[PDB]
Amino acid sequence: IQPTDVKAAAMWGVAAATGGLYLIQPWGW
Amino acid sequence: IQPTDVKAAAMWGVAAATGGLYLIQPWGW
Amino acid sequence: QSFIDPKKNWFAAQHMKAISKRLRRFGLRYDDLYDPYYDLDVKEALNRLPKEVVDARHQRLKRAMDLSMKHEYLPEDLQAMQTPFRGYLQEMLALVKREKAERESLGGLPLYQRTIP
Amino acid sequence: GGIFEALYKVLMRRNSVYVTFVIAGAFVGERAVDYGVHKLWEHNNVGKRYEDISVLGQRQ
Amino acid sequence: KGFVPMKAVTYGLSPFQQKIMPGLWKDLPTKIHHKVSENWISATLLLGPLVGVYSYVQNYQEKEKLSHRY
Amino acid sequence: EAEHGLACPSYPWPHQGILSSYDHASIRRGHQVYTQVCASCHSMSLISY
Amino acid sequence: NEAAARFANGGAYPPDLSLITKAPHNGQNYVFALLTGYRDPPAGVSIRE
Amino acid sequence: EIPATVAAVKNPSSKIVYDEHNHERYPPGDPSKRAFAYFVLTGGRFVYA
Amino acid sequence: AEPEMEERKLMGFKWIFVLTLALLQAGYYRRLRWSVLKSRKLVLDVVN
Amino acid sequence: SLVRLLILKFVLSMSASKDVLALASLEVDLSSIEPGTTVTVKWRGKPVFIRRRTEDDIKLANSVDVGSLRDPQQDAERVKNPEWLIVIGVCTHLGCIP
Amino acid sequence: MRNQRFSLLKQPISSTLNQHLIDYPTPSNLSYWWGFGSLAGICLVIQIVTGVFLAMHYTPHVDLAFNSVEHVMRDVEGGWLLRYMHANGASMFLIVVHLHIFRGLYHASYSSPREFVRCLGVVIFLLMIVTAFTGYVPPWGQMSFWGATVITSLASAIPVVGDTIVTWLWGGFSVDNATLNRFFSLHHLLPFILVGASLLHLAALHQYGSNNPLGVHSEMDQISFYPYFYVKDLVGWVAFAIFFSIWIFYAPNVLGHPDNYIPANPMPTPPHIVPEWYFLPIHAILRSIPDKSGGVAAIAPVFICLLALPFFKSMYVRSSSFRPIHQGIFWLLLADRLLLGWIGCQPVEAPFVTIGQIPPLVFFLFFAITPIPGRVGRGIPNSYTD
Amino acid sequence: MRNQRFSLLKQPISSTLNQHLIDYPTPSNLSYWWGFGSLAGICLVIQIVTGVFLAMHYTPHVDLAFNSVEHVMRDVEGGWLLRYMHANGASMFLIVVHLHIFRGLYHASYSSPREFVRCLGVVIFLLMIVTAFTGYVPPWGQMSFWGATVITSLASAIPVVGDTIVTWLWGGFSVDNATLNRFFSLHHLLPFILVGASLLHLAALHQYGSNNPLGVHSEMDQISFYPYFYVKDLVGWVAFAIFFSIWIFYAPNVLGHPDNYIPANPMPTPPHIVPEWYFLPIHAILRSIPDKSGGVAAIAPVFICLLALPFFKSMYVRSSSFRPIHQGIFWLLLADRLLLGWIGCQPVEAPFVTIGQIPPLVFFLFFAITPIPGRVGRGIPNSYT
Ligand code: HEM
Ligand code: HEM
Ligand code: HEM
Ligand code: HEM
Ligand SMILES: COC(=O)N(OC)c1ccccc1COc1ccn(-c2ccc(Cl)cc2)n1
Ligand SMILES: COC(=O)N(OC)c1ccccc1COc1ccn(-c2ccc(Cl)cc2)n1
Ligand code: FES
Repeated sequence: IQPTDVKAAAMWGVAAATGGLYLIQPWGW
Repeated sequence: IQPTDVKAAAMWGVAAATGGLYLIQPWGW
Repeated sequence: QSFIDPKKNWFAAQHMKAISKRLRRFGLRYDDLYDPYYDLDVKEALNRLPKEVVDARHQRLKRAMDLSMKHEYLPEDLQAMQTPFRGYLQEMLALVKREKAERESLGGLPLYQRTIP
Repeated sequence: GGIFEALYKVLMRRNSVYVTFVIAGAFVGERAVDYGVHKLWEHNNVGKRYEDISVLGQRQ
Repeated sequence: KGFVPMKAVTYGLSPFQQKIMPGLWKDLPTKIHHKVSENWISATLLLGPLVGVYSYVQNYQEKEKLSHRY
Repeated sequence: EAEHGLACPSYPWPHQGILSSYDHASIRRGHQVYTQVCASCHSMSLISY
Repeated sequence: NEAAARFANGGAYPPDLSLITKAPHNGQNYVFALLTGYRDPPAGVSIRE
Repeated sequence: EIPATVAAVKNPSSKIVYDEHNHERYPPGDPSKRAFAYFVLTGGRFVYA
Repeated sequence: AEPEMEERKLMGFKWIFVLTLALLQAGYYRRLRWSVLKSRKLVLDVVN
Repeated sequence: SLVRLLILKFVLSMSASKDVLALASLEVDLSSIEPGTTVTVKWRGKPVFIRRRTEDDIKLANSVDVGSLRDPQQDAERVKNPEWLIVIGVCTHLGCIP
Repeated sequence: MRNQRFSLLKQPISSTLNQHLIDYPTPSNLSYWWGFGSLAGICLVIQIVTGVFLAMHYTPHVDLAFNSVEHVMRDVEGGWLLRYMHANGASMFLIVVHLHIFRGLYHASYSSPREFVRCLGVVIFLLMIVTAFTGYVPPWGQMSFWGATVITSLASAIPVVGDTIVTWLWGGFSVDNATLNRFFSLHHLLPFILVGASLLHLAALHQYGSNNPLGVHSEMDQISFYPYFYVKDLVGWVAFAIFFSIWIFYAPNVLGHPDNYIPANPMPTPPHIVPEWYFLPIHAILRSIPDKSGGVAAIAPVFICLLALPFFKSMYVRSSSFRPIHQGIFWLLLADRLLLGWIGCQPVEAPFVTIGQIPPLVFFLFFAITPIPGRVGRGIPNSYTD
Repeated sequence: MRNQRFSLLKQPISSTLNQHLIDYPTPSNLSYWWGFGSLAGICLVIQIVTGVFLAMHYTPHVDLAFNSVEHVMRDVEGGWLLRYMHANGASMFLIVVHLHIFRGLYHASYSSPREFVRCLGVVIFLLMIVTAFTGYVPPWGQMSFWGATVITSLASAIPVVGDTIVTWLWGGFSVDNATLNRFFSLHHLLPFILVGASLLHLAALHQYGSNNPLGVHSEMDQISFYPYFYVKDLVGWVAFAIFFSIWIFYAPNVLGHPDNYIPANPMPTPPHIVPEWYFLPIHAILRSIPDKSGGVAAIAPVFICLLALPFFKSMYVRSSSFRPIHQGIFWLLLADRLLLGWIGCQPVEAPFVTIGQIPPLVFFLFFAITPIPGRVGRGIPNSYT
């Protein structure tokens, strides 16, 4: 409801990591 | 009409004698 | 608590007469400093008050904005007739806030919202 | 006090003459002040100019 | 947005009926005493910690200079 | 105490003042001290003739 | 060049003097007091050759 | 007790008192200082030109 | 180092003097436009 | 993909040029000085520091606490000579020559 | 609309100028502390006009940059006036904005409904710092080289992508001609972003109007901007131009360093590296931490506790005239930002290591002891009541 | 206002973007000729972004300028893409604006109530010409020197002041390092004036809205900008980026001159001095007058008869769809501006001296035979009835 709001909302945190290394490959860190 | 004519003329003789007042500069007078 | 009551503490009975001195010279009350633009709940407490009580507030505020443009104070005849700390607003504002804490624990949309600037 | 009505008597009931007086009065005033700075300067410094060099013409 | 309904009476004079300049040098002894007997705890809080720190540094540097001399 | 030097005093130069000028006969003499004592090991390179 | 200038002077470089009164602090009283300031060292200081 | 703003619309008195803490008034029966006020504002409009 | 010092001290005396005349005009112009407000009388009805 | 190509092409042109990278490794020489003094010589765009420290410097130098170091390592490995020390003259802190 | 025309200022071609610059309603008791905002928009126009004419004679190359600035001072007609107006004019732009900010802290101008006006001005203060720093490198003297080395190498303490940050900012392995050429291109660009962020910062104030010295609701006594606050802003633009002319004609080098008249040499270091006077408080906080990665992490909480002032709430009194305790804390913070500026031009030694660690702590105790009067203060009308 | 909030796009922080870029009412029959105006605002942003990165590697000095442009092409990562996007991108910015202007002449978009929209765009066309000319000098080749000599000396035919104008523009007695340094400073400045004059040109159109292909009052059938004219403007930004990519990757030097690859030598003259293709029509009018002071005085009546089109009145029909005679004059003017561009790259000889004197006359007979249909045409409803 409100759990499914965040249980969705933290995988856009991760859709954004599939995206955050998609072009830059930030390497050393 | 006829006032705005002459009243166009009085400050039309200002430019003439206001740009005749910033470049060539007889300055004693 | 125990550090703000002026009839027990000594340094709260000198903070009290410092604001009382500074309010009398403009002829203001302490509740005139509450802005309906700062807190949207103060806007609602003033719509539930009688018209004659809100009109005296608008006239004390105009007399004081006139004294500070001219860089002067009230004359000392009128300064002995002033009552700061005589309130008109605190009880109606506590009632509006108590009704809002009940509409949130029980579900229900807010009655007025702030515009996003 | 009679010069104060008489100076407004003649010139500015008009708005192009007025712009003559502020432009042409900007000149007599700029030359009245450039003249006084240029004479207080050469009175504080006597014997220190370039034409006061005793050996000017003769280097050889 | 900008309306407060009001009730008042105002009177006003013309600019060319008053004295514009002489109200500056009017009671300057009285004007000075009002500003400095009301703003003397706001200058004891601005210059106080600066005069006292400059005194500490000049005393510290005058005792490690006389301890290095032979 | 000898790490930044000794402090120099203040001399009343003839060009110090709000309406004071250069002494042009002393500029004339100082170019002659430069060109005979100083120019053998120092350059100026910004000043023309 | 700068390399031939240090070689004729013991490694040290004599600077450019066209802005030397602006380049140190108190630059007019410093150049006067330096040129007329060569003294004898105090007791305990030794100088290189 | 009548309101002060009500007792002022009902009594048009011809003896008006202004606020005289910053400006004093020229007593009634004096000419207007309009020509003096123009000539002070000209000698600054000389300067901005 | 400073070959401009005489052209500079003579231009700065001309314009600090001329600008302290425009400061006397602008303080008269300010106190003339503000005198109707600074001397007005106002009656209001409120007491305390 | 079009936003991917453009942003990388604008940001990679600021990195380092092919002529800057061609001047990044070479071989240069020094001269002699006496034990305990200082003279530097240039390599690419920065100096090469210098020490041949004396016999009084064999003390107050290496036998100080190893556990009080910001990074603990023996003096014997930074030196390659028992009395010389000459290594690239830029401080690891902020790029300043001290 | 109406059926035929009237005053020409109420026409669509001049409505945005009429209702925002002529007829705009203003509180009638505004003092001269409300004058430093138009004074800062004049200082920005002076820097743009003077710099556009300076860039017609400047060469961004390491072999030619120092000699292009002496060519302006010596061979260009009036060129010494063009440089001294621009070097000293960046000090006037920072004096005026520093007195602007301390007005807003005394009268609590960040409060509701004016949070977006405060946060758009913290962005403006960040664009001013980057522009003045990046422009101090083009003269290419000994302080334009050893100041760009001390600051750009401070990003080498960031975790493990930070060694790739500094060699991408530099364009190489050191500060050199790749760095001087890109610092010039960014310096023509950033003043024009600063212009668009100042017009945006003024549209946010014309949604609610201005605050006043009493702190109250003011819609019952308001006058128009023209002529009343135009003629008292004009007294401020003439008193400013006198003060600015004693820095161009009679003391043009007092506010600088002599070391920027030596051409840049990367082999020796100057004895003392000191910035301009307006960077001295953040330079003393940055050198107060004995760890370097904790020094960059003490500059970012300066701009975080500034951006998070207007979001604490419970404070119905705004002005410090009626608040006697927070008024004494204002004069005790101003004595600390002037003591942090003194420390930032001293050697890093005793005793300036202890006197430079306590004022960074006192500077951060101002933003934590504001909200506690937001709790103890709201129980005043229930105790002092008569 | 309302008592509580609703859609966040109707909040004050995003009202100016909502009512002018999303909910703005648009005529429903606009064709693809109404798409070249947002395409020209993308071409201006490409020139600003590409030029800011080009200026991090360029040196404005006569001993160093030609070799800084070859250093970008050879040693900077992707630097050949940064130059070819900027040199060919100035040709795309002029193709798009030329098709924009000929839309407004066909459908008579300068007419009432839209006179200030036309006159703000004649100022934009003047700032574009000065910016492209002043920027063609920084590479400092043989055509960057002998084109700045032919144009700046053309002000030496203005009466008594004249020869004081050219030596103040030059900074000396010829084109040299004082001229290359001040042409660089003005070239960073003038694109940012061009930005502020384009936002002002759009506030004048959002006071009355847009014209339509029929020319009529259109307030009874109007839809919103999003999504309808956003998704058909997006078809135009992708068809443009294909056409722009056949000029960067497969033909990057077709639209230039080879003589700008020789470094600048003031002792010899090139055999033929020809400008870029988008300056060729005004270059043929300027060389058509056999007097030089009458050549500068034929360029200023090009920008006077442009600025004085929307002030002739009596024309109630706008669109050329319903006007069969003025429609045939439109296609006969377009054939003349393409014939004046051909003449401007030919030698000054026979027969191109007669064929280059008649099309400057036919070009000026378009702006005098417009208002005569503004008189003969308004007696049509009393005859054909
Ligand atoms: C380029 C720099 C700036 C410009 C041009 C500018 C401009 C202005 C102007 C013209 C005003 C009008 C009212 C007044 O003068 O008081 C104003 C108000 C204001 N400014 Fe700025 N400002 C700048 C920087 C800043 C900064 C750095 C801050 C804060 C961190 C700030 C915060 C404010 C606030 C809070 C107000 C409203 C205060 C009130 O109305 O009482 N501004 N600004
Ligand atoms: C379009 C805007 C600007 C341009 C084109 C410009 C141009 C220049 C140029 C060419 C120089 C080098 C010449 C010299 O050393 O005097 C310079 C230096 C400098 N600029 Fe700017 N400038 C602009 C705006 C600004 C602004 C807005 C600021 C400050 C907020 C600023 C701060 C500085 C400073 C501090 C220097 C150092 C001058 C010195 O100390 O010698 N500039 N600028
Ligand atoms: C802030 C904006 C701009 C900057 C900083 C800038 C910068 C530059 C620079 C550094 C060059 C020389 C490098 C080279 O030759 O490729 C150049 C050339 C040029 N610029 Fe720009 N530019 C800007 C905007 C524009 C605009 C808006 C236009 C056209 C309307 C334009 C037209 C040109 C042209 C035609 C060249 C000649 C390139 C060639 O033919 O080789 N520039 N620009
Ligand atoms: C930097 C260059 C320009 C930009 C960014 C620009 C932008 C725009 C935009 C976005 C529109 C609305 C969309 C459209 O109708 O296609 C428009 C319309 C218009 N523009 Fe431009 N324009 C530019 C140059 C010009 C020029 C050079 C002229 C004329 C000499 C002009 C005159 C017009 C006219 C008459 C309209 C009328 C709209 C209609 O007919 O419905 N513009 N402009
Ligand atoms: C006018 O510039 C100088 O005075 N510069 O720069 C050559 C100088 C000269 C010598 C020493 C130090 C500096 C710089 O001092 C500081 C102190 C803090 N910042 C800073 C800069 C940018 C950012 Cl984002 C954040 C913080 N800079
Ligand atoms: C991209 O630039 C070139 O192609 N340039 O310039 C180096 C060039 C090269 C060779 C020959 C001629 C030119 C210039 O051709 C023209 C023709 C008319 N104008 C013009 C320019 C400015 C103004 Cl205000 C008014 C008219 N310019
Ligand atoms: S090396 Fe010690 S600070 Fe840079």
